[PDB]
Amino acid sequence: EALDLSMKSVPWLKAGALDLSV
Amino acid sequence: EALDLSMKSVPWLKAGALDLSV
Amino acid sequence: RPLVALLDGRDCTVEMPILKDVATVAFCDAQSTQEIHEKVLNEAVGALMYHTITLTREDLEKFKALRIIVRIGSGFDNIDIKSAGDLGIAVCNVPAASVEETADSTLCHILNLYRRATWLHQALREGTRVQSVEQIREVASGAARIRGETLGIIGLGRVGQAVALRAKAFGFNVLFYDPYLSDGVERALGLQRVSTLQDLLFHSDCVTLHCGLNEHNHHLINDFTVKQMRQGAFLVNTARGGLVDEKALAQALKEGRIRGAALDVHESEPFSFSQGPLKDAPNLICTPHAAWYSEQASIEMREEAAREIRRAITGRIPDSLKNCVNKDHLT
Amino acid sequence: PLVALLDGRDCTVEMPILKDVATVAFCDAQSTQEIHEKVLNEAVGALMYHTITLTREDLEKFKALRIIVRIGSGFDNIDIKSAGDLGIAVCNVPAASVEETADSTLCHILNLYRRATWLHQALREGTRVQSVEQIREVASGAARIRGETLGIIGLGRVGQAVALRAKAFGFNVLFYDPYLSDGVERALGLQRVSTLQDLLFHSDCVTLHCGLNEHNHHLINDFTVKQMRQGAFLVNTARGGLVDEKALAQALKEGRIRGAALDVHESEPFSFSQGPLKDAPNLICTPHAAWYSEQASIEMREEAAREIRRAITGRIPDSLKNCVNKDHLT
Amino acid sequence: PLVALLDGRDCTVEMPILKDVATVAFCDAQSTQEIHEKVLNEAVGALMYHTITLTREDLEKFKALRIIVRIGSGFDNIDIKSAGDLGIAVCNVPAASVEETADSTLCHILNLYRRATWLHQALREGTRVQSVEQIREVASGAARIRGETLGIIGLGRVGQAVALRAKAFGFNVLFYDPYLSDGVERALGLQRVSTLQDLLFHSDCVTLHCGLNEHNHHLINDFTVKQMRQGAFLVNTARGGLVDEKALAQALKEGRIRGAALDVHESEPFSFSQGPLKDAPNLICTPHAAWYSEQASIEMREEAAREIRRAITGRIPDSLKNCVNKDHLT
Amino acid sequence: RPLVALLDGRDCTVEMPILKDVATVAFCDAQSTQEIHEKVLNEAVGALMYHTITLTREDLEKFKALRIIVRIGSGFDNIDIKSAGDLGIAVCNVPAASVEETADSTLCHILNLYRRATWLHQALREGTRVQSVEQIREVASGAARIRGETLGIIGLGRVGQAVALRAKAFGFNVLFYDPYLSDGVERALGLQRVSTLQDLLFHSDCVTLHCGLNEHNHHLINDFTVKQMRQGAFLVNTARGGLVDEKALAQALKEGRIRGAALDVHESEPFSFSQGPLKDAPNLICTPHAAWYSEQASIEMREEAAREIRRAITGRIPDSLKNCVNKDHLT
Ligand SMILES: NC(=O)c1ccc[n+]([C@@H]2O[C@H](COP(=O)([O-])OP(=O)(O)OC[C@H]3O[C@@H](n4cnc5c(N)ncnc54)[C@H](O)[C@@H]3O)[C@@H](O)[C@H]2O)c1
Ligand SMILES: NC(=O)c1ccc[n+]([C@@H]2O[C@H](COP(=O)([O-])OP(=O)(O)OC[C@H]3O[C@@H](n4cnc5c(N)ncnc54)[C@H](O)[C@@H]3O)[C@@H](O)[C@H]2O)c1
Ligand SMILES: NC(=O)c1ccc[n+]([C@@H]2O[C@H](COP(=O)([O-])OP(=O)(O)OC[C@H]3O[C@@H](n4cnc5c(N)ncnc54)[C@H](O)[C@@H]3O)[C@@H](O)[C@H]2O)c1
Ligand SMILES: NC(=O)c1ccc[n+]([C@@H]2O[C@H](COP(=O)([O-])OP(=O)(O)OC[C@H]3O[C@@H](n4cnc5c(N)ncnc54)[C@H](O)[C@@H]3O)[C@@H](O)[C@H]2O)c1
Repeated sequence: EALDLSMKSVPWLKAGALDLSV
Repeated sequence: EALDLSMKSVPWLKAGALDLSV
Repeated sequence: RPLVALLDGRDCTVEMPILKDVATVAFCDAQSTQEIHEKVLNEAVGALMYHTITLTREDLEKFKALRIIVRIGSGFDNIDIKSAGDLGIAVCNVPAASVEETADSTLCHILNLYRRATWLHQALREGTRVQSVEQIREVASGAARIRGETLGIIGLGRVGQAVALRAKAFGFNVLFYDPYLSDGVERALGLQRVSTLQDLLFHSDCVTLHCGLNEHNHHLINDFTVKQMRQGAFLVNTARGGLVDEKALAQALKEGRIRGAALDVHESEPFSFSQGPLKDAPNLICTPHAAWYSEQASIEMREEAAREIRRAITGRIPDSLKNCVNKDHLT
Repeated sequence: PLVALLDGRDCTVEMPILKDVATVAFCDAQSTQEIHEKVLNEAVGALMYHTITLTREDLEKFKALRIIVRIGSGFDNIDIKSAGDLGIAVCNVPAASVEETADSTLCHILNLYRRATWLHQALREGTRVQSVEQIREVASGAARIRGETLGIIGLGRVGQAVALRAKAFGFNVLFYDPYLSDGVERALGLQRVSTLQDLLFHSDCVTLHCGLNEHNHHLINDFTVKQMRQGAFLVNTARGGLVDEKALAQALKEGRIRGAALDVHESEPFSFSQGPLKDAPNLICTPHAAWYSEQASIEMREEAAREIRRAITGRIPDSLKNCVNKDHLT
Repeated sequence: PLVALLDGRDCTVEMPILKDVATVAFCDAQSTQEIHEKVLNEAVGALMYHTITLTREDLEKFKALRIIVRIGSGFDNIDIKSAGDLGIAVCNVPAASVEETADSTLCHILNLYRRATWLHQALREGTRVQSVEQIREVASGAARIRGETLGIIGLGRVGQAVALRAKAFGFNVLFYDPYLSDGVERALGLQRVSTLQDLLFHSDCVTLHCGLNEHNHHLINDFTVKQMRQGAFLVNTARGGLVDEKALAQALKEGRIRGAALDVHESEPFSFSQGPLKDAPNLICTPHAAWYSEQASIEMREEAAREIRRAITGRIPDSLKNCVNKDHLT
Repeated sequence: RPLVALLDGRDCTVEMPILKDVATVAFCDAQSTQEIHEKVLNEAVGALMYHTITLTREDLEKFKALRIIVRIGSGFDNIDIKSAGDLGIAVCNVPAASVEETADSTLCHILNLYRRATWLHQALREGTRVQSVEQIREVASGAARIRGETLGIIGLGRVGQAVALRAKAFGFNVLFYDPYLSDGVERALGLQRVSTLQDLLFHSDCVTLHCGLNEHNHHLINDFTVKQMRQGAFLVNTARGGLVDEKALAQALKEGRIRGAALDVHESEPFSFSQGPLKDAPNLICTPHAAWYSEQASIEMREEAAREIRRAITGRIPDSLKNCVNKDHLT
């Protein structure tokens, strides 16, 4: 439930499972 | 119940309580 | 309820159950001071940060409600301690949670240099084939006998003392240099103490760094000092990256004045073998700054940091704090 | 007389010693079928490493051999009993690399707990790690040494050296040895068990330090490998015939064994592209070099040369110091 | 200038050092009322042992004193705060007999478990033992060291030295210290408690190694002595004011404490025929000589003499190395 | 049921519950071979004995049904091993039940010689009063610093190895001499080995005896060898009384060539300060042969000896025996 204040939503971290959510 | 085969019943060992049995 | 932000991180599964009924938790997964959300800069009471982000005086002045900073770890050289005290901000850390993990990793690197094991394993994967005894003596050329050698330690702290005890079981002879300690510390542990850095380098066959990064020891192993070491010595660094000048170290490895070097921390991170002054240097072992990780150690340090925040919110500063490092500078 | 080095080419150390009492020669052979005919007829002594095996049929082909000296501590590649009947004495160098082998064993143990070889290998492949979450993933599996239990099979010269060094890190040490007397553990302050099964039940890391006799071939077989704990380690630096590699490979794939470090293998030389261990995760291998050192190499070669000289200029086996087939000798 | 030795007669070591910079003299005093009038008016520095105590009233009688050097490690007999206001610096020798005191502590511990002083004393009194049954009776009470728990109060220079030596015998070590930082026990691999009561509940032998400040006078009082285990030991080699001897005597008689070894007492010199411990079984006493050694005695006397010379030919307190009242100094 | 006799003893509270349904227990409490009852000499199958009685070949021939002798302890030098084998008698012992108790007692004696503690305690009881510092330096004159000294050990057995490990924690330098050991034993423990007895005495500051009393080392420390030691050395003996010539030792103490000596075993027992060659010799510490006693050790050795008898009666000799010392001589 941690608030996602990730303003600069970049993708320099591929750290885990592959997200295949639709 | 150890059998007392102390043939030479001498008294060169005073090792314990004082025996005051009558 | 107040707001608590994790400056550089995404996972908060451990801190959330603790700080759920006293504050609001958030994360920003930032890599620089310019990637912090505007809401954080205005409505943040406390913050948590790792070693991947650096804060200066200009960065601190942008906060309008910050009151406490907690560092998850033992080093705090990336935060301006004196400047934060003037502004009225307290700085805390976790002093000892990975003392034994770091000591074991230091011993692992020392043994790899003497009894070459990483290099032998690497050779087999490249396809090298050795059958005769003469081939064995050539691929593993350079191994030495540990007993009778001298080990030099710079900085006898928590980690430094742990390394010294383990090194005596292998037959090492231990010296150390520390100018901020009292008298008779070596008597208790049965060690030998020198008074100058130059004297330590003259009589050492292996040098390990365990000091802190203050403003009086930047580039401690510089070009001038690297020429005072013995012919064919080793070097292990697991404390900080700013203590060693990598440009001068590379030249020593090529000429052969230093037999090998094992490094865990570097000046520029992340580290890559294809970039930097150490692009092509023989006899080098590097690790990605992971001399502290453990399954038990990771959980212990995260829980302790979370509970430090809760005491500050529901108490008084700095009376309720246990590990405060800027108490003198705080006003 | 003539003295021959069966498997070797370099004789720079033995030559200055055996120059005024015998004639030195080398064969550089890899099998018993590559020995020159002159050696089989006019040889008094021989020197050999671990790369060649001699059987009873091979021994009968010699017509003047009187003594064999093994440069090292192991003699399982020579038929001891058969050589005694024919009237041949066998010698070895008992302790010249005790401390070198003990240090190498500790290096392998630390690599399994504090993953260091695997982390260094990942960087050379081009892996890049920047965030803390990436660090926790690449180095996933590291554990805390203090509080663990270490099991040792065979408390010999090397076994005792390993036990002393392991206590400084916080290990709990057990050992199993059926040929020792009573009270040896009292002096060193260790704990002793009576059965092999009991040792495997209560151990988190198993190290082999025994000898390869005829009663312990394939000691770690398929049946015994299922009695170990869930997620244990295994270190082998004694001999290759003590472990069944076919059963070990299956355990690594299924995950019952977290990792294994090996220095000796059943078939040598070792290659990652051949054998039952062609594709097995969490494996560390070295090319049988847990004994080499600059000082150790010179010491063992000089001692072996002086053993030959005493036999030639003395009497057998009265003048020999380290004889292993004295009982069988007639 | 004039330098005076308050309690002493021998100055063969200090004289060759302080001969071309000052004038040396001695008083051989046993109390503050036996100091010569010339000293009280024309003294710049002073040297003193532990046999004389100075209070604020005594300090005010000096008219030219500037520095006091204590030959030893303890300074509880000098009013530190009062001397700072008057402008007097106090120095000491921090570590010159760390290892001598640690060895003496271990000697007392072994005498309590493996009864050796008491057995030697019995033979001199004329006791004769011939049979095995007599041996078991005279030496009744000896125990096995391995598996026991050792409790230490105060982990300083001496405390750390004792802990390392005690682990070689199989002891289990705990300690209690409220003025230390976090993680000190991690480096040495020890165990730490947080309260004094918890230490006494789980200890079989208690040793005192703390300092005598104003918050720990009579630390082992009547109330705390009842919280120890049934049949425990007690060793004291730090200071005499930490133990209430009146309460200790009753514990020995009733049998709640099996034995006690003491090196320092509340009232000195000590005599077996006087004091609350006049008739108490299982007692070992020494005349406050746990620091003496041939090398240690010379080392501490030379260091103290050189501290005086630096103060005279320098500035206070910039030139001093071991100053204990720097904060209070004005 | 057969008869089992305790030759020298009166208490049988531990052995009785074990050997009650397989044999008959009896005791003699004898002090010499001439005080053994006639019934024992004719109808005894096994026997138990301590170190206080000696058996020779003539004594053994008087037994008519003896089959096994069990010695409660580790030493068996008071029994003629070879002669008993010819007659068809097996000898057993308890190898290791008091290894650690004896090692701790040896260290206690060593510390008393360096840090004088028994002598200081003895002086106070005599009425000596010391007040000034000068008096303290005089009563305790002779104490030395342990670190840097050399310790010599004769015989590296079970007890010898235990002493060596404990002595290294105090800073000692350890040497040993043993002619019946193999090669490389010192490599495992990291010690130093000499080849001759004379070389050990030349470079030692403290000598301890831990060997066995065979027929080739009677009076090992004789008059000739005692003059090869250093000026002002110590001597500790806790193995056997026949290894030291007390007549020559007394002269050395008086002249001052030996600073002190601690003894636990003597040639003639029981020991008395008013009789013998050591009637008036300075710097002497003696104990009444009690370096093995402990509450746990006493029970352990008595139970093990009783169970050895039961296996022999209900089994076969010497196949069922675990600790047999005359197996080669047995016919
Ligand atoms: N994974 C990792 O790489 C990792 C993990 C933990 C700690 N560390 C680093 O280890 C270092 C030591 O940690 P610690 O817990 O032992 O620290 P500590 O603060 O307990 O002790 C540091 C010691 O360094 C000494 N010192 C300071 N400046 C010195 C100088 N110029 N020369 C010599 N000695 C000097 C201090 O007096 C002190 O004795 C720190 O830099 C810390 O950040 C690295
Ligand atoms: N570079 C190398 O790989 C290298 C170098 C040296 C020695 N080694 C090998 O190390 C091994 C041990 O050498 P060491 O000097 O310690 O030997 P050692 O002969 O001194 O001791 C061997 C021990 O193994 C015990 N043992 C025998 N069979 C056993 C069994 N079935 N179960 C348990 N214990 C058993 C023996 O009783 C003895 O205690 C040997 O096999 C040797 O060849 C390897
Ligand atoms: N011959 C002798 O009898 C002799 C010789 C030397 C020293 N000493 C005495 O030994 C004692 C220790 O000396 P050191 O060099 O180890 O001292 P130190 O100052 O180096 O260390 C003293 C330790 O005591 C701790 N401590 C203080 N108050 C405490 C309390 N109430 N509870 C628990 N711990 C407490 C401190 O925090 C510190 O860790 C001193 O009292 C000294 O005078 C006696
Ligand atoms: N309370 C006591 O006084 C007490 C208690 C137990 C044992 N002991 C005595 O301790 C001694 C040692 O016991 P252990 O268990 O260590 O014995 P052990 O049999 O295990 O070892 C004895 C060692 O002595 C060596 N040795 C033999 N002759 C020697 C010689 N001439 N020179 C040098 N070394 C020689 C042997 O080779 C062996 O290494 C024995 O004599 C035993 O009776 C005394």
